[PDB]
Amino acid sequence: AAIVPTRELENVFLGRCKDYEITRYLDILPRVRSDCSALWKDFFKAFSFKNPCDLDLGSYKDFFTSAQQQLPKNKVMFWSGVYDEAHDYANTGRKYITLEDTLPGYMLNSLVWCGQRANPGFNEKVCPDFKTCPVQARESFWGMASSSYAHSAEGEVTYMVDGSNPKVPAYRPDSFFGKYELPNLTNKVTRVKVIVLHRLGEKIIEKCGAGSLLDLEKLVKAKHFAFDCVENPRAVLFLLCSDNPNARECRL
Amino acid sequence: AIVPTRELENVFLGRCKDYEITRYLDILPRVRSDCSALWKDFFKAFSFKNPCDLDLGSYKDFFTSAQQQLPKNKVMFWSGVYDEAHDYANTGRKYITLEDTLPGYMLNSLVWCGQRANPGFNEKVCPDFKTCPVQARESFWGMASSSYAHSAEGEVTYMVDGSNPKVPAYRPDSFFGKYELPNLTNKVTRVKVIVLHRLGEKIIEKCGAGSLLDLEKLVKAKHFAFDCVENPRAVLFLLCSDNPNARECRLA
Ligand SMILES: Nc1c2nc(Br)n3c2nc[n+]1[C@@H]1O[C@H](COP(=O)(O)OP(=O)(O)OC[C@H]2O[C@@H]3[C@H](O)[C@@H]2O)[C@@H](O)[C@H]1O
Ligand SMILES: Nc1ncnc2c1nc(Br)n2[C@@H]1O[C@H](COP(=O)(O)OP(=O)(O)OC[C@H]2OC[C@H](O)[C@@H]2O)[C@@H](O)[C@H]1O
Repeated sequence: AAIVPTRELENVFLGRCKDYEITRYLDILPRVRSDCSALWKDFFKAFSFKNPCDLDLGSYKDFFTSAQQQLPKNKVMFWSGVYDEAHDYANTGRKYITLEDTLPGYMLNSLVWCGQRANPGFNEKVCPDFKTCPVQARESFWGMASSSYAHSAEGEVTYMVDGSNPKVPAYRPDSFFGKYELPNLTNKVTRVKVIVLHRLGEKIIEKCGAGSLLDLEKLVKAKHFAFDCVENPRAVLFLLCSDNPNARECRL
Repeated sequence: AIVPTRELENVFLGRCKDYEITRYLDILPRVRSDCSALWKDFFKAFSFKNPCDLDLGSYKDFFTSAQQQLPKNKVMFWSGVYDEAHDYANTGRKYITLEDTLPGYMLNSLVWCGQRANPGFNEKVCPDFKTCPVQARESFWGMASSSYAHSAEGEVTYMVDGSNPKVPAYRPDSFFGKYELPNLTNKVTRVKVIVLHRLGEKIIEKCGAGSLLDLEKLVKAKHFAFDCVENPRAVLFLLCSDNPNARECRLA
């Protein structure tokens, strides 16, 4: 009902950066060139000392240029509407990289903050519902983070979707994938591998080769990428079956 | 040779702060000591001592101060099976592990030791864990285990490797046998054993036989209820996700 910013933004941000730098993803992802306090300054100039709605997609540009890590070939995952499953399956960078394993992704994941014109330059009480803010403002941070990450992808990329939502198609132009990732994929990308997630016990809404997925197949091949698509592949199925052993789809 | 974690203080501080503000919020409670005080407690336990001058009480003030009350029926202990038990407990949402609690999360996989000379810790090198006496070598994780075991309430779970020919499911000298089981209080009402049979390996340890029967008697003598299961479905699926063609991952 009121939307409360994260406490001690700097401290938390600097805390994760430092943790990350020294101890996270060591063999999986490169360290980045800039120190944590340099990263803080690029992050903070993007919103401090302006209205909370006073942002666009240029705003965090310098932050993302500094934070961008080269990303391992064939490992990049995108996801829509399946945060829990896509992450369980990407298994913390072992099998796939998500945006949330990346430095910027990790530092800001789940955090809430916004600017205010008066000192200390950010609000510590309340943030607006970002439905009140123009889209470029609401989406300045994660939108650009998605774009920067997709622009760094190389080789085969993977896309996990929900193909069980009757209200939300598997693929949409209007998702973060559809707005910021698919169209920023460069000619170092060779293939989009789609994994459709049919939630256990639920009506199958979207199918490979049909509907929004066919719309995507087309978008993909039109970008010159190879394309494939699987519906609950054994590896993913088992993972769903772990949280719902009895589900008919998991029968021994 | 073994390399200490760099910037141990900032790494500790950074994790402590990230934890306090953002981690396990609806799952585990905050401690009242602030980060810096906890650092003071942690540092005093091993600083300005021989790297091997450590006993089961060196870190007592750290833990007292860092110990969190642990939610009923969620406590898991583990042996021989870090990845599976951790994947299974699923970041404190199915069960809690020590690694989810403040102290285990701040220190997981870090490497530090004291020296008598200024600045009181060693940044270059720490002794191989085997030159050092058991009580000093187990001085940090051993007391973490006792403290955490001491805090468990209701039904506790113990996940074990049933396929190690060299290492019993239960051993009077594991961390479980030495630090956890004996620190279980009257707050505890049951010990639930989960025996993990690795996919495509000889089944070695069985429920009601061998070390598991030894455990069963020790547990009952302590007036706790006892069950034990081998590869329950939820866990089996978890293993099959990682190796789906396994004979045992067979489906309809
Ligand atoms: N929390 C930890 C822990 N954290 C780390 Br980084 N280690 C740990 N070992 C035990 N425990 C606690 O003690 C119990 C398991 O101890 P066990 O005697 O069965 O030991 P094994 O499982 O065979 O090996 C664990 C290895 O990882 C390291 C150790 O250096 C060690 O080399 C758990 O319930 C847990 O709460
Ligand atoms: N732990 C968590 N931490 C943070 N957020 C969590 C969360 N858990 C959930 Br559950 N969400 C939210 O689920 C909402 C629905 O968005 P969506 O339809 O699933 O996917 P897209 O629009 O395609 O954006 C995704 C693409 O851009 C980023 C990444 O590269 C990915 O590929 C999101 O707004 C999340 O905030």
